Amino acid sequence: EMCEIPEMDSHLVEKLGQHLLPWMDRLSLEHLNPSIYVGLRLSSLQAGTKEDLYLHSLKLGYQQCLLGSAFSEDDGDCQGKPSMGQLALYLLALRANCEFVRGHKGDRLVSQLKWFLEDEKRAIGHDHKGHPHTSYYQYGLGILALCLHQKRVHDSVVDKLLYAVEPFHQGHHSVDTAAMAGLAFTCLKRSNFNPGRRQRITMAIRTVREEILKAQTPEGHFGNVYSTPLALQFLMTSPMPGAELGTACLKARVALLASLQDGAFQNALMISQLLPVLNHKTYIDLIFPDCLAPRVMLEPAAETIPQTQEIISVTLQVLSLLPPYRQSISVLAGSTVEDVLKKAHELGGFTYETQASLSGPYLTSVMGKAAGEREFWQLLRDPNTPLLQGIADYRPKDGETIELRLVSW
Ligand code: B12
Repeated sequence: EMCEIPEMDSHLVEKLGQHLLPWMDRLSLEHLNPSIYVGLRLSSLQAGTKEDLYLHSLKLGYQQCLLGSAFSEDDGDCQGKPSMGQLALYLLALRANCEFVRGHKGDRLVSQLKWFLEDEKRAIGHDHKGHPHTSYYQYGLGILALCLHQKRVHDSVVDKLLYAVEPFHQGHHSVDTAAMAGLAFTCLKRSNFNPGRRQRITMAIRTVREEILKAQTPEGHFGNVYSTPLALQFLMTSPMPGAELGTACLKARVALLASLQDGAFQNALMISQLLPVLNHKTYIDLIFPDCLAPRVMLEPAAETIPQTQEIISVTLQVLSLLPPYRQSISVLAGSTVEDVLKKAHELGGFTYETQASLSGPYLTSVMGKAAGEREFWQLLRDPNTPLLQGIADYRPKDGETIELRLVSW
């Protein structure tokens, strides 16, 4: 149809699936990723028996931790617990296996996620002035999740998502939050969930595609390379032709195909967001999913690029702190930013804290300064160009400088 990408080189898709393959074995609570599972099921690729065991661990961990305690066993956080944002994605994972939340534990989880959105609605406080504690992205994903499990939220919850769509938004992220918000609305619209806002919701969806389609860079991308998959995902639901989508969507293909054969898609989460798209599938396909639709097996990557020894110098610097820190760390070539961070800690006076996430290690504290409220520890490559990847996916080159900067958004 109108916003459609033709199929790609069968082995390029297979290449991406092979990146996911080593994750199907890290069933650790701090490595289980519902987005990966959803990724596979909606792709043209299929792991194998590993899948079912992965889903089982998801069901185990996510329920064992989010439900199962009365007066608490006198501990701080004895699992860490999945975030409510993470719970939302787990719900899509269930859908990926053609399942609805079953039993009391189902009722409990649904109830929990409805509460999260309710707190995030208080956090905003009416239709002006105030941010969610998480982000409008998880807010949109919360609404979408429950909508896929045939659970409705009150109009006052949808209201806040409706409002964020109009203005707001600066810097690449906008395009993802728009796409997510956009998808949520599609869902609601396709089942008439908030009738009192039916006409209102349709307008918003129309608002979203303008915002997104407007943000198409001359390369062909939507916002950036990593905002493109989720953008396309949303745009593959909009049924209004003319011409607009046709060429713009087909342009994105070129921009994507280029980046793809460049190795831009290293991150497991990002592969799992593109794979459905690559298979003409969206998260909206999780309303009526096809569990019998066949997918080709994935052989183990088996061979692993051995690379080559070449010791390189990378300058790590932290301004935005007490005495500014800067030290030329020496690592093996192909090392990740996290390796540079790691060597610095053991080398001298440097520390850092991370958190796990569906996206990988998230940098939270540097040199003993934990990021506050609407601030975060930005990653940058000198001069002043923010990184498109995290500490665990960016592999700096010789003589490069990395800045860890505490900005506020
Ligand atoms: C929310 C968000 C943020 C927020 C998070 C704070 C908040 N609001 O609570 C802010 C604005 C701070 C942010 C910053 C960054 N982000 Co961000 N972010 C997102 C967004 C919109 C949604 C993620 C989300 O909420 N997921 C839902 C829940 C279920 O997932 P989760 O794993 O539990 O969510 C946590 C992590 O995703 C983490 N997080 C957010 N961004 C990133 C990026 C990386 C690399 C990692 C490891 C973690 C991480 O924030 C969430 C917890 O609050 C996505 C869009 C997308 N398409 O995924 C981009 C996205 C994940 N971010 C991205 C990037 C590049 C970054 C930064 C590295 C930017 C930078 N140059 O410094 C930083 C991370 C800083 C760090 N210390 O590592 C990319 C990752 C691309 C890739 N190939 O890995 C994405 C896809 C956006 C994009 N299109 O470029 N981000």
